Amino acid sequence: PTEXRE
Amino acid sequence: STGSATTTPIDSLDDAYITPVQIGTPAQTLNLDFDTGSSDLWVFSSETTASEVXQTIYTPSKSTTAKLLSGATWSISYGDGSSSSGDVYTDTVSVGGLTVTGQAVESAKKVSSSFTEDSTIDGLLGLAFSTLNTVSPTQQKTFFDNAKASLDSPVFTADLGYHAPGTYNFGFIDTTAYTGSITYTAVSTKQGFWEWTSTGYAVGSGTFKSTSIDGIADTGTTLLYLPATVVSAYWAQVSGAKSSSSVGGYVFPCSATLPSFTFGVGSARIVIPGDYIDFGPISTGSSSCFGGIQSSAGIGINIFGDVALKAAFVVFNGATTPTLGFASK
Repeated sequence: PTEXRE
Repeated sequence: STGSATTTPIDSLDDAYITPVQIGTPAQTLNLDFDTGSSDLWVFSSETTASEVXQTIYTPSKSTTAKLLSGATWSISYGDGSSSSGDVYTDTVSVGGLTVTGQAVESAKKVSSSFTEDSTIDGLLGLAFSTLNTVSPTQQKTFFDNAKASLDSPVFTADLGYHAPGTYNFGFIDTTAYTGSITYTAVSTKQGFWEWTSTGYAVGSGTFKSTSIDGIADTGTTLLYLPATVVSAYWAQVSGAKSSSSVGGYVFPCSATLPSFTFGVGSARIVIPGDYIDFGPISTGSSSCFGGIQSSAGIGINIFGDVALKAAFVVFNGATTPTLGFASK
């Protein structure tokens, strides 16, 4: 899975 | 003007979606991940360290319209710990027949290991507000911001498929792509995101609880991340489900028939079918499956990712006061 900004 | 482009899942699990983008003259076609949770258009390139390239690359020296933006650099990191950095060109960019001149195209000098390892993603196209862009000294505008002057209306829509192709449209609302009516809700841009407040939730055929849930609409995140007490209420209705410390979230038997999950948009309701909440097996052939709804406690903000957005037709209204619309489909 991805978690697109930090 | 308008544009219309097809978006495709990268794999059998709907981990992410890719959309073709034409860059330069003559056009170079790359497959990019459209991300409403960030604001940079960056690509694999002829400049990227060769050992970190496995992807289609952009070559600026082969484009008659490319211009170097002198002195400009960029550097970004995402919620999963991935990152990239490099220098900046302006060039002609087209999406689905809609052409923008003078778009900032961020060319990667280096990418992190998760980008190298994923053959299907050639870069990202950010669609959050331009205040989140990472170019220095002067931030650059998104593709959507640069298109608004020519568009028939300052809007784009996301219609993501469940294990199926879907569509991104720019400049118009396709009234044949949804059922019922669109309900709009207020957006806060204080943190640079498409940030909004859901009016509450229900599990399966149970009662709707009115409780404010502050979160972001993020096409670049796979799962739905919600408060710990809300997530516990959902998995209490799945008899084999347990939290697994070693796997890193709720797991359950693949043979379960899962309840739906409903979220509020003003007075309206969006229903996520139970099958969408089965993300898939922990490994091929396993008896155990990973859940598509997980706690947001480790992030610090709630995230309406692809598990939620693929259940709706979603309108990103970029008028001077922005709003977000949802319809059933």
